[PDB]
Amino acid sequence: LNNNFLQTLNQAWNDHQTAMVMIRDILMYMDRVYVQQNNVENVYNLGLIIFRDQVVRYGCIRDHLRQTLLDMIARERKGEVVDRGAIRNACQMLM
Amino acid sequence: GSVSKWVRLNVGGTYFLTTRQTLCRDPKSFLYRLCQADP
Amino acid sequence: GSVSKWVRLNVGGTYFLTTRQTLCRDPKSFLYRLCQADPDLDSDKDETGAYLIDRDPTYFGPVLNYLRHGKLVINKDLAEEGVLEEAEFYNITSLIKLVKDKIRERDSKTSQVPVKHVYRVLQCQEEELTQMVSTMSDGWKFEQLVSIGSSYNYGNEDQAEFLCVVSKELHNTPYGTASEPSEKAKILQERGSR
Amino acid sequence: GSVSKWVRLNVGGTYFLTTRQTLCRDPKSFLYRLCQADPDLDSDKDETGAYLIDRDPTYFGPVLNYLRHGKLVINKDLAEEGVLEEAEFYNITSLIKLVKDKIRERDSKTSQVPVKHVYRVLQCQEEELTQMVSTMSDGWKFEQLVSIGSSYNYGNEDQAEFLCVVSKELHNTPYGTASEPSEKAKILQERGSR
Repeated sequence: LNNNFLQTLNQAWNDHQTAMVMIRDILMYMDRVYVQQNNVENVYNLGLIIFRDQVVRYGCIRDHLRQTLLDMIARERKGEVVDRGAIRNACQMLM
Repeated sequence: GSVSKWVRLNVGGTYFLTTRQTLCRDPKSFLYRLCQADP
Repeated sequence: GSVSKWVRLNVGGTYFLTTRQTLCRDPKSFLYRLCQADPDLDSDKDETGAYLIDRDPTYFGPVLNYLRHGKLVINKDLAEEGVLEEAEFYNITSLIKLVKDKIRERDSKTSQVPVKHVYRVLQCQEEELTQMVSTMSDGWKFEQLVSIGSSYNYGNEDQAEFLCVVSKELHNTPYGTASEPSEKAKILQERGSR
Repeated sequence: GSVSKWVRLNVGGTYFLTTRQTLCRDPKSFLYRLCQADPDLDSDKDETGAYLIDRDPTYFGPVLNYLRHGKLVINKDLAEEGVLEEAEFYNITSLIKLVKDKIRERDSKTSQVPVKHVYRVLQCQEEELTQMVSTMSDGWKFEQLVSIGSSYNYGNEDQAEFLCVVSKELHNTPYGTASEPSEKAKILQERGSR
């Protein structure tokens, strides 16, 4: 958490996405017939929701991310050189 | 490895030397995964 | 070719290159043991390192298709009995039963009591006759037109003056019958029966 | 090979990789003398040791099934006449007899009277007509409807109004007629005649 927490979250998410694209590639059919006929979620949004509810919606990660992002954007407002790309990454994650 | 532009696929051991683009003609298929180079 | 994770099998003299688990799908089979390591085997092609397995490739085709995806397939040039006996040798009891049912369907559709054909009696008088005759639906075959004797409204006119019996052949075997348990349907059938 | 556990035959230029025992199934076959290594043999592929035989791979298949699993099954695209030709050429007398029997049944069906239609005369009044035509039994075909003149009420409004001739085919000719003796049935038939 002290060592560029946002970048660690970025790497963990990137691993999630690289694995998850493949996982969708394997289970195309269950997405196709079972999900349609049963009116349930597919694999991909399922994995995204589980990432939301098991990492983002977890107290320490949630509040540390929020406070770090608020402080970083305030510093960037003041004109201090901080990693804008990290802010972009976090914003799209939260998007 | 056969994929650079054109795939020399082995469908059941039968050689099919076809184009990756017409393979990608379909929006998404089981062959479509084989169009891109993956390990 | 080599025999490996992907196995090269010589059926009839022709090589099928398939996947180990595809044959390992179900134990009940000749090929289950062949997938396993066998010091019991002696008739294998050492010239190309492939298992020479006796059985025609044509009837082995539908068997391999089943064993890949759990359903048989019958070509219009391939014998249902041939794939049946292919199942017999290779011993997949579920596939044996399925191909037996396929032969049963083929025979029943051609049996002394067919499943096809269904008959209706439309009724029209002369004025509307050619109308419903011409507009009569596709796939249906006209069978007979009869007039009716009349002691009421002499001359060519009556409210039941013509009865047109039509029919069409059916393809009930793939679609399946509509006979299945439904109590309200039984009640309605009884009520309409009397 | 010249001598091996498995044999690489060459029918019409197409290699059949089978086992010695399949060919050695019976000793009245052309293939048995083909399998033996004896004088008067100069027609073979001398580049691999394959016996190059001038016979069609089409009709050799169903015959080879006879020596591979005891039964010959013809393809839907190969005439049973052709397999009879091949069996007679290979002098498989039992196979010749069986294919002759199959051809005899097939020709008894095809030449004339493939089936023997049975005919029934339903008697329906006009009111129920459509329904009992609609509910007319599966496997039966409507053939005719005829009204009847009556002094009860000519034409319409009759309780014997319509005579419906229906029919259905029967597979008893290709299988042969069946009958068994019984004196009680005969005397009852005599009672029914009077």
